[PDB]
Amino acid sequence: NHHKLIILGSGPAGYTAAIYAARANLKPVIITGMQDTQIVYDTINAVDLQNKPFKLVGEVEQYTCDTLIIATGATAKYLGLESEEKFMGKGVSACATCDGFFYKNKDVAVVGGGNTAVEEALFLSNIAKSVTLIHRRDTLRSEKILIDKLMEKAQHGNINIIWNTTLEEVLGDDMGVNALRIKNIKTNEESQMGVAGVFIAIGHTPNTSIFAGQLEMENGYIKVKSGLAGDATQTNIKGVFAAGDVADHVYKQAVTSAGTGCMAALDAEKYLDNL
Amino acid sequence: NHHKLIILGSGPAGYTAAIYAARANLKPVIITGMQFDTQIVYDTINAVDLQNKPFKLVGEVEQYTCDTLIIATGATAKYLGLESEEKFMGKGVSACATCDGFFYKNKDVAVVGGGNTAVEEALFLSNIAKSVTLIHRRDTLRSEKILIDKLMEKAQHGNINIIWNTTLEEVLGDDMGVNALRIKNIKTNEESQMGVAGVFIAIGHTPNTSIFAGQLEMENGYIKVKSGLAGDATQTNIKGVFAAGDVADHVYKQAVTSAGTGCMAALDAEKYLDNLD
Amino acid sequence: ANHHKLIILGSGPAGYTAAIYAARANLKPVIITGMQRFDTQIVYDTINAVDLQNKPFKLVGEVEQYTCDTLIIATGATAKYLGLESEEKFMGKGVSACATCDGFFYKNKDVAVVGGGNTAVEEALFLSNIAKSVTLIHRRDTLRSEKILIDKLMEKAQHGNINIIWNTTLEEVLGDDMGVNALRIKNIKTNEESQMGVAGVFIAIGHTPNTSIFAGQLEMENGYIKVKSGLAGDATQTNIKGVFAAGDVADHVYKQAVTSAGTGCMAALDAEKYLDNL
Amino acid sequence: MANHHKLIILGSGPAGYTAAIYAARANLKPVIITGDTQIVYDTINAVDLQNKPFKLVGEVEQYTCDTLIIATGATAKYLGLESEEKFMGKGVSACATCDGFFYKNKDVAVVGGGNTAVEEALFLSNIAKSVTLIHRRDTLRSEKILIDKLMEKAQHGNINIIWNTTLEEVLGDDMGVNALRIKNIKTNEESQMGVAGVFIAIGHTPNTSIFAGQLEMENGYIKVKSGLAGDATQTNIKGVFAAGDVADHVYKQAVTSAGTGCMAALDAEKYLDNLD
Ligand SMILES: [Cl-]
Ligand SMILES: [Cl-]
Ligand SMILES: [Cl-]
Ligand SMILES: [Cl-]
Ligand SMILES: [Cl-]
Ligand SMILES: [Cl-]
Repeated sequence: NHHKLIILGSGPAGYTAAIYAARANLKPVIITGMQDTQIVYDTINAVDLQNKPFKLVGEVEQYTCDTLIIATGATAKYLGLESEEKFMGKGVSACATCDGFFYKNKDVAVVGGGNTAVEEALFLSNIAKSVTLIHRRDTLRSEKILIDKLMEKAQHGNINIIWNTTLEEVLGDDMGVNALRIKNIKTNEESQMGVAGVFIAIGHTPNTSIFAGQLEMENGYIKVKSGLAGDATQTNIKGVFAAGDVADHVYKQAVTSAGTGCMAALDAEKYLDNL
Repeated sequence: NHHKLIILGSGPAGYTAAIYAARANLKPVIITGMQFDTQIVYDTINAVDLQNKPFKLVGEVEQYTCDTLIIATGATAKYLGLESEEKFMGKGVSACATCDGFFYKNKDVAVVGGGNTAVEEALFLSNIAKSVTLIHRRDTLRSEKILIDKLMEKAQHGNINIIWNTTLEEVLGDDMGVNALRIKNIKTNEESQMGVAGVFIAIGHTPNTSIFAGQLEMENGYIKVKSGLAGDATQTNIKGVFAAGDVADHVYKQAVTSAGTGCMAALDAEKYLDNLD
Repeated sequence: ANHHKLIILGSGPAGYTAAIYAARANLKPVIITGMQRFDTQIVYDTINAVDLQNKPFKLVGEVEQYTCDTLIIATGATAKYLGLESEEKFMGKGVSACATCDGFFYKNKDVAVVGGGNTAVEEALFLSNIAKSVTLIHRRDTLRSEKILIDKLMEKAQHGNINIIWNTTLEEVLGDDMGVNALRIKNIKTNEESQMGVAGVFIAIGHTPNTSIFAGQLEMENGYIKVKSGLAGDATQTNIKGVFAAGDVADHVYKQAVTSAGTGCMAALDAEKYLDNL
Repeated sequence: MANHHKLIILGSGPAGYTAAIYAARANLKPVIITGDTQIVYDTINAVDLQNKPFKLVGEVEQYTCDTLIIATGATAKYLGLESEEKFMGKGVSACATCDGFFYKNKDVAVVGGGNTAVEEALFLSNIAKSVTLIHRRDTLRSEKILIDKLMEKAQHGNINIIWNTTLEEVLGDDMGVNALRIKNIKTNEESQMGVAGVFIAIGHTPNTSIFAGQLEMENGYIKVKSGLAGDATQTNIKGVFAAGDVADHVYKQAVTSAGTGCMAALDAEKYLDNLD
């Protein structure tokens, strides 16, 4: 179906872009990966931005639009273990805010040491019985205020931190994951702990492979005009805008993504007015 | 007293910059002219010296020093203090068409600007004035399409005239009031003179940045920032001095966009502080 | 000394329009603004205290003191993001006035919004997509916002994560070094107090009137200076004869440049009549 | 069908025009009936506001609406002399900006002492050979800036001011007015001066006779709620609002009328939002 404006993503950028687009009565459509404003649950696997209108190819439906706001965020990197692929959506996940509610009063683990890992551990503490953060280094690379919150819960709450350790194998059966094999990288001593689910939070790349060859990109990030003269979210293709983490490899905060999401909606409004 | 980070302002940008700075345990100080912690100082900075380290800020009686400065003084509509106004106030020069526009019934007036405010004032004055001449420095108008269409309809079939790529150089008049304007085409540099009974300045919210004149690179009162995709997007021409919110944004001007750059400024400042000693 | 027949406080459409009309009546008005024949004088100063109990009225500036026979208050209204109660101790750690600034830090947490205007409703709606639950707290029995937004709010209150507590005010924000964890509220009609658990509170009152210096001397309601209004003249007069108020300081409904200009004009004409009969 | 509208505004002075702007900004597609904005030139001679929708009767067409903004202003007041009615549109007028151009290089008079009289005398000075302002009091009840303009022209221009005097009779013949009989109210001495035309500018009464019996009124002015709680322009009938000089007998400035016109549009918007 055809729409004046389609927004890809539902993080702070996508959501803020929809609010502003809706306030301008553009009747935006948000297409978000399965897991006024109209919300469509679909996953775009291909796009054609060389002609007007722009074409988006979903699982079964095809969409067309006059303007496109890309706010797909980032997607988790995986360790690459066979037991990781093998237990996907069955004890292995890379999105605590997606699947974390299924582990109420259960023991879970988080693998990583950046902001994503710390934020996921903190988010899972309010749901899980216990949260075990596993990281290969001796220190964490996150904001100080979040580290202090984490350490407070590690000393007096339901969080355990295992330093200088890597995930060797995810163990489980037909019903799902039930254990993890870990190894201390400094001592090479292996252990085995019981876990109902593990959350991989080790690194994030922008979700932009489908735009390869059509949009100017650098290290996977969609290039935007930026600047102080307006049209700051516009890509090399007029009418195609990018906001949030897909076009920001420095700040990566919900508030900065919300800001560019707003900008994208206003940029799109101006493009539609002059069509 | 000396501080690692001082934030000037009290809007979404200043507030968001303080939150992030506080989360990084920088103990930020917010100096506002209103009258993991944050300190709030109620004072008005009337002068600054950003040429040496540390930066100096001059308040009403007390002086402050800092290693980094986040300018987020915002923008506010001015109704008083426009050029040539004091001599011609309510007698030819105004910034409020809905205030004294009614005194120009069957008279020729001008409106200076190209945003929503300028277009709306020109449209409002058309129902009163004999003719309305909209004067703008750019080639296009930065307003909603519905308002542009209304304006163009009156320009084609009404009493509205549009002079593009032009700026107001001087307001000419005498004891009884304004009677002419000196204008200049910014592309050709050719100056002209048109007869007008009154002029209406419609630029909207202007940035609060007069104290930084001569030290920070500015354009139309807005503090220039690096912007871009390689970090330090809120940095001014002086390293360690950052600007966020409406003082450095003349396009979007939303609370959420100001909050975004405020956050960016705090993170840019954090990086500058980490690499100092 | 620094005496004037008419002094106007403010720099918005009301103050400006009041000056024009006062000047046209040759009252030689003085506009005192806190920024930085038939004439108007502009003084750049900030009034921090006033004494309106005697004639002439006294205004205290940074260094100069002024006296006047009539006073037109047109100080407007501005959004405050800083200086809310209990904020200084809990800033960016439980107390805020900008949901779009730090709302994202309350994902899957219980939060509250204080207010009943467009700002409060919009912040509650914005926070619903982030927070576990949003509790809107308002002192009145009805909401003073656009109907389309009220319907959105009520839809989420009936089928979503929004709860509404009417006829209630925030008495105290409770918490510790790590942040806010509770709120003390009071029902203004029954005076019964309660205590609810909250991870963060968002104060959403909008543009508030700049009138704290007139507390105790001028009749006010929710910070707005009460004016006589009506159809019999002296519509901008406060409880003190010779003291008038115009613009957003005395209007919590329309808040347009043209409506403020109208009352600013009215204030100048009301002041002119007061001066003629002195 | 097509004769029905969500909002109809009666009048085109500052109140009516400001109400239309705001109504249009709220996408109400307002219609202005004056005697995305639509302008209709018609005169309403009867209204029925007792039922929904409200009915308005024009010269030939009938209109219906969900909300009504009355901003009909005021119309010139006349002394009530027989010779005044008798020379209407033939030497007697109450609108200098209407008929003043027909007295180029002729002697004219203006009767009154308020802003209207002063402004008409000043307007007529640029056209007429001479302008004689006649007023019953010793001083003028107008803005000081306008009085100074008038007095400057009275001392160095073509304006003459006759104080403490009233118009007793308008004298003329088949071709029109040619003289006026005036009397000094303090001395009772009468005089006779030659004039080609006289302009009555003594006051303005509200244009509201068609609303008699349906809307609460006082001395012809439509009563409005006023106040500080909103709906300040609402009459005794919900959905019917009044703005400008029709509901203001004190201030009467273009800017005050513009203000209430804005208020009326916002009040009407709220009434329409809650209709369903
Ligand atoms: Cl000047
Ligand atoms: Cl510009
Ligand atoms: Cl410049
Ligand atoms: Cl002020
Ligand atoms: Cl002083
Ligand atoms: Cl005639």
